[PDB]
Amino acid sequence: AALVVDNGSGMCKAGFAGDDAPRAVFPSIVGRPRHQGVMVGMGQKDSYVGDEAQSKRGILTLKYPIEHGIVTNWDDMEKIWHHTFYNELRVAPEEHPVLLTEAPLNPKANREKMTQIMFETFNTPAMYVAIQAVLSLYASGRTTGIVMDSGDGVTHTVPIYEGYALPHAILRLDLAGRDLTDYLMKILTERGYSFTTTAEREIVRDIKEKLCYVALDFEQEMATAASSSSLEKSYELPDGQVITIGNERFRCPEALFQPSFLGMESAGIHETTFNSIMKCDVDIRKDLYANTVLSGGTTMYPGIADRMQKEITALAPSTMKIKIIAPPERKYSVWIGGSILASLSTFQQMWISKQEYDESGPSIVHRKCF
Amino acid sequence: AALVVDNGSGMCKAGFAGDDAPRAVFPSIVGRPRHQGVMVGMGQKDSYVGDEAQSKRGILTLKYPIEHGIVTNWDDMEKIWHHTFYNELRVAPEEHPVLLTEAPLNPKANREKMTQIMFETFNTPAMYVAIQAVLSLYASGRTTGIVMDSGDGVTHTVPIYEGYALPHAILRLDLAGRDLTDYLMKILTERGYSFTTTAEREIVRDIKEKLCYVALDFEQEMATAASSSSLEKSYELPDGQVITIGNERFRCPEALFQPSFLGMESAGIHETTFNSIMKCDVDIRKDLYANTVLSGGTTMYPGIADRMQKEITALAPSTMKIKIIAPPERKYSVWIGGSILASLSTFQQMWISKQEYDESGPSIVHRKCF
Amino acid sequence: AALVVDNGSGMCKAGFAGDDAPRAVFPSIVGRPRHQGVMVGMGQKDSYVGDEAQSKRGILTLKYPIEHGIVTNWDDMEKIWHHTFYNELRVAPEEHPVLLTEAPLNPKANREKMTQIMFETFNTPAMYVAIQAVLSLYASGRTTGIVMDSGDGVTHTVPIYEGYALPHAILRLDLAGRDLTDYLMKILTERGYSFTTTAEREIVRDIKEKLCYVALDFEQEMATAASSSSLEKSYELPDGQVITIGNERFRCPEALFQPSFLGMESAGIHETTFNSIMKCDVDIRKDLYANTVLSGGTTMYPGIADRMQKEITALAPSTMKIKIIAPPERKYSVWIGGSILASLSTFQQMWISKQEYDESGPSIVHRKCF
Ligand SMILES: Nc1ncnc2c1ncn2[C@@H]1O[C@H](COP(=O)(O)OP(=O)(O)O)[C@@H](O)[C@H]1O
Ligand SMILES: Nc1ncnc2c1ncn2[C@@H]1O[C@H](COP(=O)(O)OP(=O)(O)O)[C@@H](O)[C@H]1O
Ligand SMILES: Nc1ncnc2c1ncn2[C@@H]1O[C@H](COP(=O)(O)OP(=O)(O)O)[C@@H](O)[C@H]1O
Ligand SMILES: [Mg+2]
Ligand SMILES: [Mg+2]
Ligand SMILES: [Mg+2]
Repeated sequence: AALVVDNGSGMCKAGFAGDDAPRAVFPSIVGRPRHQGVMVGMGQKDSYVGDEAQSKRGILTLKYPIEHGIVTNWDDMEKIWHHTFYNELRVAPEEHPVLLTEAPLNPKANREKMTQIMFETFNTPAMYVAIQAVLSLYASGRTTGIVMDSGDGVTHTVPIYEGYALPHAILRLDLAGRDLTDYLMKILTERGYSFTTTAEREIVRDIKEKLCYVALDFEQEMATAASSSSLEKSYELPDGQVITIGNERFRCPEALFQPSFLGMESAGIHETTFNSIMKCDVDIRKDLYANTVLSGGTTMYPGIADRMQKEITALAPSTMKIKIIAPPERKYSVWIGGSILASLSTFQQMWISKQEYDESGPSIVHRKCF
Repeated sequence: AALVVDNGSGMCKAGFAGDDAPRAVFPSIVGRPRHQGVMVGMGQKDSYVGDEAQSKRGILTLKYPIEHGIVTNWDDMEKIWHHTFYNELRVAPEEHPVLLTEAPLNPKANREKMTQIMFETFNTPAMYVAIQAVLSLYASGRTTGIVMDSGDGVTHTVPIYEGYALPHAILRLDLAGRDLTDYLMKILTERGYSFTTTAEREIVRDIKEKLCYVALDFEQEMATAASSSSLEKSYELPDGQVITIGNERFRCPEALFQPSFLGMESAGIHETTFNSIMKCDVDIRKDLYANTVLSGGTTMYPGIADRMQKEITALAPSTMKIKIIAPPERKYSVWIGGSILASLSTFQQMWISKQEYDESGPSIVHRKCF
Repeated sequence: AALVVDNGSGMCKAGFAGDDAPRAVFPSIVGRPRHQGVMVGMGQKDSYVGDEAQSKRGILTLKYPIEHGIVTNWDDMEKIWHHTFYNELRVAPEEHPVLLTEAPLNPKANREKMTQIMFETFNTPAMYVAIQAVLSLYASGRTTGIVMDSGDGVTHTVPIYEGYALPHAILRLDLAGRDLTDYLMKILTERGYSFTTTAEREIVRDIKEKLCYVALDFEQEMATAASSSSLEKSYELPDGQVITIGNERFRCPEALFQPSFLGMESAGIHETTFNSIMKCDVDIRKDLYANTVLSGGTTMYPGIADRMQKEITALAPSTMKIKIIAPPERKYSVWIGGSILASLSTFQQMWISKQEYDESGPSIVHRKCF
């Protein structure tokens, strides 16, 4: 059975090919103590990975080895891979092919290191690297459509028509969930709440995943929030302190549609999707309008699908049918599509075998993987 | 076998590692005659140490070589150590490693002279200095919790989470049992009882340990004592005179929670414990609330745990469970925890050996001891 | 004539616009007696503000109404502002516009209450809030540069290019002079010096301002202080006691560059300044490197400019010219810049008039003040 590992910037999703849900979902963090241990004979490890780092984050410095879809710490990256195979899946990597995921327009040296590490450190028989947006189309059971995959590090759009991708129309933004979390930390200081440590960043991320939503009309929602307390929500901190947030619930997700909130000059996610469609041929734009698929955890905000449909309709011609496909399990669409692709009989010859890597080096990934 | 010596400001506890109770427990006093001996041929010593000084205190001037956890008379301190090893334990200090205890935030010269005396005067093969609050956590079988150790000279709080101590959150108060004894002497004059000599201070300390208690509500308790004689208690002096005390039973321990009674500007023990928790990271405050451990002889007043739980509950958020752990043997928690640590197999490489002291001087203690 | 009041966490600097130096500089403290008055017929006030509290601190409990650039006790704030206008400047605030200063990324309710108090308690005709780091650039006669303002409560960096600020690149640290005062307060216990009261904290602050300095190489300075007594200095306490400090002279300011000394996870001021520059556009980083401006009393340590240049040079590319601008009067740069700004003819139209506050409430400050 093949292994499907969807390694995003924030979360690592792993499982077996043919399954409908990942078997192991844990944060993609590496935590190291920042204090001095004083109790002798207790099981103090040098570093903590994944869930154990999240539970002990009070005395740890949490680090993300993947930043904006690019691995910045390969030594920490190997720890997460080691934790995935041996502690989460509890399998031997040398007996199963592994399917990896990567964002488009990534540096070439990034995927070459995955090729070298996966073959020389884990000694796997086969490995394939696939584009995350392409895999999301597999999970939706479609061959035509434009997929907006927005995770923790990268927001990218890849339009596919009749199984053919348009590389020139692929757009990538460095605006994602982690930037929204940092923006939420910045705007929470307006109410006197100070979150500065890496552990406190995880707390704010939990607040964002529970109380944030996308407003259908941002300006109208601002007036409603400034006239009454109907939109106010309360959140309990781990130490028992209760915080209350008002317009910050929809201001943080608004940075997706108005990147100028973060000082970025790039266009919003709605315009990026629209611009990607217009970069394609005119004869295929109609099918892309009605097959807009959302993927990634950053697309799980309530009301994001309705807001995208309203915004894209204002940009697209009035005669066009705008249909936003937002499956309830779109957070795992990349993994689910990877499981489908790995189980296909026509995919078994697309694997990069050990014999190919031995006679071609890490550069083989550029010839066999799109 | 290792030796564990807990040198408090007022009381000295000694024993062997692996034992559950100290073998030698005696006051940490040195007494010298203040009169002229007129009997020839009967054995007047120049000084008396420990119990002999306590029994002969009528004709002696009792001196404490340790004040506020800091040794102020090193010549007198050597007498107590010499009495401990040769008269109480009846062992050779050059054949056993010695584990000593010290309060946090002490002067660095205090533990350097402790190192020099152990290696040059007693020729101990090995030596180590441990924090008293850290040892108290060993006795309770915990790796997470905040320990409020209050003895005769020092009241300090050391929060520990998952075996890691937070040095920036360590708070120290110079208010302890000796200050309460002096305060009781001052307020006993309100009833006409005059205690001024050093010997009479020991009598008042015995009164404090037998009749004093902590009131759950000080204001209500004061009203009850002012309306009836139910709280009045009688104590017999060594000469046969009988004294009776009323509200002084709970006013003396009240100085722990209201240091302004002594003219001190610091906060009470409940606020010091709460402030130490609040100095820690938010993710670990919940565990410290439910694992508050009391240590030292000062926390032996009846009802002190209920008062501490009540005070911290009013300060902490209502959603946190306040649990004060006050074991019945907490007067020896520091020693018992020292006995456990000294017997650990993983502790045998933490000793400061004779060779290390010879090649580094007394300054080695700052590198190997926390 | 407009009034310029620079309400920092530790000091209050006030004066008239158009002047080159503040007319009144006094500590921002409010002291209240903690003992009982026994002499009748003496003019004992309920509270003391500023220099009077500093001179009578022996029998007072000193309280700072500002903590980390945020007013925590508004009732004590009106006492200081009343003392500033009527006792120090000896002017009626209802006849002069008042220019106030605030740190960036402050709670929005902080500057709303300042607007409300000025208009309703002091009835100022005009009122304005300016960012402290922006004002420091006015004093240096520059329109481009990054200002590292470090006072008693807040350390923040604000990059400005051609008169345009980059709000997304503004970084703020809660590490400042008061934290260094507490750190020196803690590490002075290593030599046996015990300071606990609020009055004793002012003594420790005076020691820091007179004997502390920034070492060019901290590790090399550690070796020098451990091999000789050339770095030792003597300071006489108010009661005549003489204290001597060695490596504590440069260890206390080192916490600015190594915040881990206080258990804080944030980066040093040298890295914070570099990070703010890196958050800016690439085309403006070269100008910011050569126009780094220091401001505030916490940047008055001898050798801090050389250390900052050395650290930033190690971080910046070798082809960039690092120039740290540290004018000898940088302790009053915020006020001097406010004096320049309030005297500009083009600034007279951005005052928040009384008619604007009346028709818009305290929320007007969020629209007219950056
Ligand atoms: N219910 C939710 N609401 C808002 N944001 C979410 C939600 N669930 C997850 N996220 C965000 O999605 C990001 C990661 O999503 P995902 O794409 O599933 O993983 P990765 O990006 O690591 O591949 C996280 O940073 C998180 O902030
Ligand atoms: N039962 C008791 N009630 C109140 N106080 C006590 C009691 N027992 C001891 N103490 C006080 O505790 C102080 C010393 O306690 P302990 O911590 O055991 O020794 P040390 O502080 O010398 O290490 C003594 O000064 C004594 O006044
Ligand atoms: N010469 C000096 N050396 C070191 N620190 C100083 C010096 N002068 C002032 N400070 C520190 O600067 C802090 C206040 O500086 P300043 O910015 O002028 O006032 P505020 O921060 O209140 O606006 C004080 O806490 C003091 O410790
Ligand atoms: Mg993803
Ligand atoms: Mg003790
Ligand atoms: Mg200032």
